[PDB]
Amino acid sequence: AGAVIDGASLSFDILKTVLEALGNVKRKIAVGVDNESGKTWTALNTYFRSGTSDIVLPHKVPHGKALLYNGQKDRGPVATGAVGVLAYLMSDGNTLAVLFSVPYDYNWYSNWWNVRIYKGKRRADQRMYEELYYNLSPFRGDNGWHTRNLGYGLKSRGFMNSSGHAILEIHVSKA
Amino acid sequence: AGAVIDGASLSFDILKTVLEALGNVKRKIAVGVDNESGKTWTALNTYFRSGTSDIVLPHKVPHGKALLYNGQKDRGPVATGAVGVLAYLMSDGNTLAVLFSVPYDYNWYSNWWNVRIYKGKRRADQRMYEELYYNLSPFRGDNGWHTRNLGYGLKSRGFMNSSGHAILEIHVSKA
Repeated sequence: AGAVIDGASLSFDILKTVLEALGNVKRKIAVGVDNESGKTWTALNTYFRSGTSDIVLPHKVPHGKALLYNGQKDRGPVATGAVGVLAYLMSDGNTLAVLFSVPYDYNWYSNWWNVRIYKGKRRADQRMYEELYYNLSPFRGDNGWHTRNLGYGLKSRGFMNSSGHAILEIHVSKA
Repeated sequence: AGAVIDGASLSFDILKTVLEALGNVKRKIAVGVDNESGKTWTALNTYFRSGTSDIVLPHKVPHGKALLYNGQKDRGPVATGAVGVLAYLMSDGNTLAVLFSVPYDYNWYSNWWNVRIYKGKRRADQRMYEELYYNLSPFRGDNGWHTRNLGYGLKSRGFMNSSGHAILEIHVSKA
C-alpha cells in the first residue's frame, strides 16, 4: 500500500528517500502525484509493460493529498526496466492516467512520462501504455518541469529526472 | 517492513511525512534512527506497552543507513497511546534499545524517549520498557536535541517533539 501524504509535503526529497528505500536495484522509480484537483481520486489499476511494484495504489487520494507509489525492474539478471501506467477514477467518472518509462537501455532509449485525463472509466492496459507512450505526446525525463492543460479545468505540472533511478513528481491543479 | 534510507536523508520533514501517511489517528509516532555507529545492526524485536505498529523493523541497518519506523494507538475502537521499545542487535553482540512514549492523556503525561546499549542480546520486553522509562532517566519530548554517551565508543543525539503526532529522530555516532 502506497502512502497518501499532504500535498504540500510532496517534494524531490521525499521521492528520493522512497528511491533509497527500494535498495540497489538497477532500475526503479519513485512516483509522487499531488491531487489539488478539487476531486477525490479512487485507485483503478496499474499496468506494467516491464517490471513490477511491491505495493498497491493508495485507494483514496482526496483533494489536498498526494499519493506515493514506486516501481522497479523484474529482479534478477534480466536486461529490462520499469515501465507502466497507473490509473485513478476521478469523482466525475473520468480517468486520470500516468505513464512512466524507465528503460534498461540508455544507449537507444530515454526516460519518458505522461499524464492524461481520459473520458469515462478507462483501465490501464497495453493499449493505454502504447497510446500514452507513442501517440499522446509524452514528456521526456529531462530534469525539467513541464506544464500541460489537461482539459476538465485542470492542468498538470511535472518533473522526471533522466537516470535509471528515477523520480517523477506531478501536481494536478485547477487551471 | 519499515524503510531503510541513507542516514544523511533522515530528517524531521521525512518523519513528518511518515506521520501524515498514518492518517487521522489521535496518537501516532514516526521514528527515525540513523546508524553512524560503525557497526551493522540486525533487528531483534519490539515491545509495545501501549499501541502497536502495522509494520516490522527493517532487518538490516548497516552503517550509513537510517531506519524509519512507526507506531500508533491499538488496532480497534479502543483509544490508547503509543508506548514501546525497539531493539537492534549490533555487530558486536550488544543491543541498541530505543524507548518511545506518546501518552493518551496529556493532562498527566508527556512525550518521553530514551536510548541505551544493553550488554549482550537483550530482546525488548516489559522489563526493558520499565528500565528505560522509570530507572534510566528518559529524555522529554521537548522539541530539543539531547546528547548522551552510550558507552562502547558511541553516543546518541535525539530529538522528539511534544505532540500526540510524535516525531522521534536519533543519530547514533562515534562519541
